[PDB]
Amino acid sequence: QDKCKKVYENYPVSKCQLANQCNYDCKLDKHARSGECFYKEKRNLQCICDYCEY
Repeated sequence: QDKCKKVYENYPVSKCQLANQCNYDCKLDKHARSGECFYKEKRNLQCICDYCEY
C-alpha cells in the first residue's frame, strides 16, 4: 500500500475549498508535486497531497 497520494496530518477544511490552497500548501510544506482535497466523514473534509502525475 504505497499510494502516490498521502493524507495530511490535519488541514483546514474551509481553506480546502480552494484547490489553489491545498496544492500551494502541499507543495510548500510537503513539497509534493500536487495536492487536492478529499471528502471524508459525513460532512468533514480532508486534504491529500500528490507525488505523481500521468
